[PDB]
Amino acid sequence: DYYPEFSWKTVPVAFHFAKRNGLMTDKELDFVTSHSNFIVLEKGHGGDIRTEKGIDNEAQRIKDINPKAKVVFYWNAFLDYNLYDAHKEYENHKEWWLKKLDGNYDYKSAKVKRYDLSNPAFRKWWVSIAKKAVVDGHADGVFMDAFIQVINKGNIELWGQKKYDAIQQGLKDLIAETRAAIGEDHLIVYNGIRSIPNRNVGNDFPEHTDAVMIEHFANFQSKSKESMLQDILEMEKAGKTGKIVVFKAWPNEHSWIDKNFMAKPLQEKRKIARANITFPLAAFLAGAQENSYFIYNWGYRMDDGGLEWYPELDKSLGKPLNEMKVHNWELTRNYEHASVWLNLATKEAKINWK
Repeated sequence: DYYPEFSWKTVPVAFHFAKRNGLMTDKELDFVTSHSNFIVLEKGHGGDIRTEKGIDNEAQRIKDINPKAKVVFYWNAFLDYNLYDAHKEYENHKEWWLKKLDGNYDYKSAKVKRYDLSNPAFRKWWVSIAKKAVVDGHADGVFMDAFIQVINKGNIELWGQKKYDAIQQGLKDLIAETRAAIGEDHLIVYNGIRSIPNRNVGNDFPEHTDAVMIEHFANFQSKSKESMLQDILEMEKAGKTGKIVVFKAWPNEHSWIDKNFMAKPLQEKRKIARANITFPLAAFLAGAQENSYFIYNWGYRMDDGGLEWYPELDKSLGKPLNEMKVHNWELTRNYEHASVWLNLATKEAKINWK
């Protein structure tokens, strides 16, 4: 089967995390495989064996428990992280490194270079890494991250228009070349839906991709009611084209960068998360389509609330009965066993479980 087995029986959920200190325990695998068929493993998963072996070994372990699970290999399309065996290879190929207008190498940060996507020799190497993980490995697909950072028009000042345009085209080529490499049986997830006032990014790379991520629902620069509505409409729109949608939600704008939140004891972080799931969950359910997935936590480490559970995610949901309705800032949706209502302007919400 191509897509992960989807069901409306309960709220469809996915996982997106990395266990940075090692591979998952039998118990952690039981929890994850018992709750979802769709797992994206992040950079750094598996500990000091580095990401390729970490994700490959975890893919085996996941599908040993649940042969229907789809395990996706994270591979940033723009940033060179020292978390992969591949990093050592990239360091050995200065000839590819992205240079800025001023002749200096383009760094996002001191330890994270940015790729020159307009260099086909680099792209061939980049694809080979994803190809090895997916075709000659246990991953079922690749998660291509950082599209939003590639298209950022601030890059024009650093690269010039000509190089910027070539890099935007190089991104599309990277996707096409990735699809040609992994074939038609494997998945490509990409991170691109981002609703920011006057700078919205939608499902703008649909041709060769299967899943689109909504990373910042009701958080970061996407907190306005305009951006929240756009995010929900983009999930509905993308799901209607047949895409998988990953709806990444957050507990009342708290995250791993919110140190006031991260400083609280776990029992308190868990009381906050439990108390604030209704609004993002109702938003998800308002526009959710087939193959839409809900992720609710405060980070991308496994321990960032990734393995927390909530009673709302055990309740019977059933198939949608109508399309999402929009009455100004109020959104509603009906399911066989649930009626959804929320107000984007007041951030209040109500799920009536039947």
